[PDB]
Amino acid sequence: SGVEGAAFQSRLPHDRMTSQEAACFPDIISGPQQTQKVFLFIRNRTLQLWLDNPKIQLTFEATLQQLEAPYNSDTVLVHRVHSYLERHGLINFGIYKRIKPLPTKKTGKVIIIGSGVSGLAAARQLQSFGMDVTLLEARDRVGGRVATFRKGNYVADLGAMVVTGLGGNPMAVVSKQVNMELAKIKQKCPLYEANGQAVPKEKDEMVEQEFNRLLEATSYLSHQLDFNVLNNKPVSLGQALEVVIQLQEKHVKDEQIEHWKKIVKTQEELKELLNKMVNLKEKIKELHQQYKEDITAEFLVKSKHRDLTALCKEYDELAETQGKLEEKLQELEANPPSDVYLSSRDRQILDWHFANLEFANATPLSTLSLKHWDQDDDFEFTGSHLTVRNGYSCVPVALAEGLDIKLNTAVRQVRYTASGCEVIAVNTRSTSQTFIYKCDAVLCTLPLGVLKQQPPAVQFVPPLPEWKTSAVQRMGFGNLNKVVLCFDRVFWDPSVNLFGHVGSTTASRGELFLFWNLYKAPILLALVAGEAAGIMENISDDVIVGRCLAILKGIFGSSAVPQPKETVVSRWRADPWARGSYSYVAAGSSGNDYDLMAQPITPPIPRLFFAGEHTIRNYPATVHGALLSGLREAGRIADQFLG
Ligand SMILES: Cc1cc2c(cc1C)N(C(=O)CCc1ccccc1)c1c([nH]c(=O)[nH]c1=O)N2C[C@H](O)[C@H](O)[C@H](O)COP(=O)(O)OP(=O)(O)OC[C@H]1O[C@@H](n2cnc3c(N)ncnc32)[C@H](O)[C@@H]1O
Repeated sequence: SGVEGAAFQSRLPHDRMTSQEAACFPDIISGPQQTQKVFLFIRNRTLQLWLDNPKIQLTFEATLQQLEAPYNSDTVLVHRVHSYLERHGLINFGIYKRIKPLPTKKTGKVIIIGSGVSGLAAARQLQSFGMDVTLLEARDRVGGRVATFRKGNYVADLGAMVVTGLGGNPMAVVSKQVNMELAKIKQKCPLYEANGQAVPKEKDEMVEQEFNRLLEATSYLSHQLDFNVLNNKPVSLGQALEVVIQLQEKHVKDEQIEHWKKIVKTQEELKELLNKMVNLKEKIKELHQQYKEDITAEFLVKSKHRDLTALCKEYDELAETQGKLEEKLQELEANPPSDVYLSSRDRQILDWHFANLEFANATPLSTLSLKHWDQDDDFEFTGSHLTVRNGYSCVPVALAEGLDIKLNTAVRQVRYTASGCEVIAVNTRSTSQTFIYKCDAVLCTLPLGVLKQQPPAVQFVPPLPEWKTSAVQRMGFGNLNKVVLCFDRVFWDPSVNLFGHVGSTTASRGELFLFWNLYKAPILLALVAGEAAGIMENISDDVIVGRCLAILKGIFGSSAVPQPKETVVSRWRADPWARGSYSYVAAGSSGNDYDLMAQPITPPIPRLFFAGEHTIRNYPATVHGALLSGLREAGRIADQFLG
């Protein structure tokens, strides 16, 4: 399944047209189904050609010469399919050699705000489509939230660092195009408690199994018993979790109660049984006395005998039904149900898994929408997640080649009228001087964190619509930070990619909870997640580094941990050009706000467009999602301005 593999790798069903294709090829969708079969094959075959060699441009001509008969005969259809794929960035995207050099005459002028992956991806597209495009970047570097520290042989990422599984991922293509070195993340992640001692394989697996059950339970509560609203306020994932933990504690307590009752019932039956046995002894003594007096005794002894014995066929008979209790009893007081749901240490290890989830969503669990936090799960790529061994910055740096990028240029105002656009920016090195860039269309790739900023960092004239600003306000924008520790010696386990540090309280579970071993040089990355991420931004590098060394010394022993030669600490929330790490579906929002974010603002025809990780519903908060959003908008614009 080569052509089949291609559809897959492009995130398309290999045997049916998508709604997009139906819209663009209405004559094929509503027409002979035999012609649809041909369409799909032409489409899957062109994707294959491009994906097999993403380093070179795939022209309309070269596609025609490589299709086999009878397909290479339908010149018009092939062209219609090739243009559609190219326009929408499914082929000829990223960085590749042009065999058809760009035309000197550039049609339409577009200003892209932001030189991060979404902006660079869109930039290159628009440029290859023959448009005039300039990017205005506030930082003194490209990449935005993809940031790599490089000094000597030290390489460490302060922004994105993980690639999520190649099958279906457009980064698979970019990876080959920029020669980026990827390494699969080894699953083994040892956990150490606050005292520095490892958590036993047993408990590790047990708590992780509870973590999974607890989550599955919230999913059931949400998508089945529709428990998504309480007191008119939407329910958060954190909220649902604590409720499910409570029910578990209640159940444990209930089985504890029932058991104690079995003990007490058995204990009463015994006490009562002992008491009548004592009375039967007192009844037997009444006989092993009296019994012995006269001459009729040959009948009086027989009598007192078959009498005194019958009271033993009674007594030791009770000692029997007595042994069946002491047995039942000792068996119960030896097999008690669980005393608690989670011990105090167990709850700490569980909190580690929760911090892990707060890392992934870049936000405290109490802020996540119980119903839509994992709204995009259905679009995951297949395969192992990888790590970028040579620094993820190699991507935006390569995507920047040949583009007109203006660094240290912070946009402060965006005016869009029914007949053109003006973007006002200021040099960040001399806020004295401003710049005024005229253009036909503005592509805003500003982070949702900047768009939420109050007072506003950039102004919109006219102001953006209420349906757009309301969406910006509902959506969540998280935070996540890393501490890069650069040493001259490796004192950790070189075979382990990651290891965890379990925190002492629920509140600080996200403080330096996960360490990463990813690079050539002796470097360790420590994560700060959930509630701890924003707070820690207020502590200086030195103090924060200190706390890392302490954790580290508690695990490998002091004297094993030397002082770092170099350290880098991110503070994404404080970063004016970001205002956080990435979006998350907040409670009260949903995947529809990601769609609304993508909507262009048009006063008589579309003028203001949007891209960036917060504008792609099926791939939010990711580097690839940022890439696709870029390709998406370059398409939407070329359609408006070039047709
Ligand atoms: C900050 C951050 C972000 C991410 C991560 C860690 C951290 C600490 N990574 C993760 O830890 C994992 C995430 C993850 C998520 C999902 C699955 C698996 C993992 C991570 C991860 N994503 C991913 O796929 N794998 C990852 O490994 N993210 C998120 C991505 O970094 C992010 O979604 C993506 O880079 C966003 O790109 P955009 O183009 O949408 O935004 P940005 O790069 O910020 O571009 C905006 C530009 O605008 C510029 N700018 C601003 N204000 C102005 C102005 N006024 N004028 C002119 N220019 C301006 C600003 O400086 C930027 O250059």
